[PDB]
Amino acid sequence: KIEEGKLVIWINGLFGYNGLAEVGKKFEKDTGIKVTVEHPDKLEEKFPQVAATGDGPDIIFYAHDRFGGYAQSGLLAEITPDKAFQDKLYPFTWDAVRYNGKLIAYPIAVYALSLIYNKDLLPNPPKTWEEIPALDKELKAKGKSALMFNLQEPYFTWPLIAADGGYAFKYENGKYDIKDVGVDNAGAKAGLTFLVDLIKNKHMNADTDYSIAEAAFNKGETAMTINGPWAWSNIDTSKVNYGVTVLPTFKGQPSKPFVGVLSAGINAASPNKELAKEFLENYLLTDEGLEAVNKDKPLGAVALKSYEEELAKDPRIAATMENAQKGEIMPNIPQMSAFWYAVRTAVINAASGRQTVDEALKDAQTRITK
Repeated sequence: KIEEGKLVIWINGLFGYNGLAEVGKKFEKDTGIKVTVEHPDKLEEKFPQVAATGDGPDIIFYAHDRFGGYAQSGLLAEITPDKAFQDKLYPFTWDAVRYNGKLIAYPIAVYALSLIYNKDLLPNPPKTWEEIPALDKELKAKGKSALMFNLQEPYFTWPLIAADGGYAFKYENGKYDIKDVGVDNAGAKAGLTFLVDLIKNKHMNADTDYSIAEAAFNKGETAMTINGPWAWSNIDTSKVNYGVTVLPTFKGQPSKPFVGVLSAGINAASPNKELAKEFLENYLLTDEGLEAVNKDKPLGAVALKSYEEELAKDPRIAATMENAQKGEIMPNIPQMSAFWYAVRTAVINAASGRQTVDEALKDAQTRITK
């Protein structure tokens, strides 16, 4: 039986748990209720096991995807924020924590890819994907490349494939329709064709992965890369003066990166649901609460409007939120498993020449809607 009268919180060690513990100390000073923060190893596997038996922490911090299967198994309590509180967070973040039409977690941090560029090689980054080939030719005259990013994972190539019309699943009535998949439509084909053309024209290499691109950008060999907030800390500022901006448009449409959110859910078996709501809404999700966590380990962009407006003074964060608002919420349904593997295979096969773009996407589409 989860202990009544206190709050136990589980979060991954990658986040600012020491800072969250500080918010917990404030809560105890105001209410007399003790808050304990833990970061167990293999948390994503441990929570489902303990919660299934009605045990575990009162609050669990994870990724919203994010397949609805903590929610699918009913491990999370439906949350009850009033309208005044809902108005305090960006609308799209609430969509990220809704499963089958019901809110099952509080959005904390917001993640989306952005365009990272070297200010010394490219003082003015391209606003369009279409101008990259010409830019690469000019930079290659100096032994540099225009753009290098991970082409092995769909997460990184999706922004371009979705720009002119591609999408995972149609979202209607706070619910995903697995019968309407947008992987082989005109937009997706146009985007993947452009990516493949970049490779056939030698502007990019099909074998480029995360580490190769990161090293290239860090050594000043490439003018641009595409990555998320998690990568900023590893950029070699002793060699590179970088900027972060909105992703380029394709066919005049904004690139649409998948948008993810760090979410805080309440254990369906907790006898402290009201205390948990009080802590999350009135302590953590306040300018003071987020700052405490942020000062420990930066969150990047956040769902709370008032604090994001403050954080946005950092152009890298401003860019992250701009791309997030133009992006596609990452679906949290079980069918997403099929999407990731099918699209990964399609992009790899199209880039390698093993399959044409049209056939690669048709096969992925057919596999997903199976």
